[PDB]
Amino acid sequence: SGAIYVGNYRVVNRHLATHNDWANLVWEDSSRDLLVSSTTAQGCDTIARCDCQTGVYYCSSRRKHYPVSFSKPSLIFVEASEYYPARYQSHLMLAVGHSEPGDCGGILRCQHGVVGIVSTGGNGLVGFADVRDLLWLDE
Ligand SMILES: COc1ccncc1CC(=O)N1C[C@@H](C(N)=O)C[C@@H]2CCCC[C@H]21
Ligand SMILES: [Zn+2]
Repeated sequence: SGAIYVGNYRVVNRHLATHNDWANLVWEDSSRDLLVSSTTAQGCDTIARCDCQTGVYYCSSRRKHYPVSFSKPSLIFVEASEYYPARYQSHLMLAVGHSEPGDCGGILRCQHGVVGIVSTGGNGLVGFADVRDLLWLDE
């Protein structure tokens, strides 16, 4: 679990969005596993606007932060699951690191701010849904 709170927006993994997120829907994209809902309170987070390929992410299954080198956002194949058919997930960044399904929502940060959230992984890999291209989150 986890979310980004920026301005009057809440960014979550689309597969973990609650009934309240869908009732306050701003935007969603199944191909990116992202959903953004509106909030009444002002958020605590800053979004990175950069091309960093290193950063640190929070891993709830280890209660620890880990440093990572990750690939640029791209289209990556993800197997079918209970929430999605087998498909290419877009705007995904991979790195070598530990992750389990419940780690989705952990934040990846660089020196500039929030880069994305954990969305996929397996076998010593961790994948992050990028949010740096969503310029409208800042306004
Ligand atoms: C952090 O996730 C890990 C990590 C390790 N092994 C597995 C996973 C879990 C994983 O990759 N997926 C794919 C995800 C997606 N973006 O399509 C969402 C799915 C929700 C239902 C369980 C399967 C999940
Ligand atoms: Zn950066």
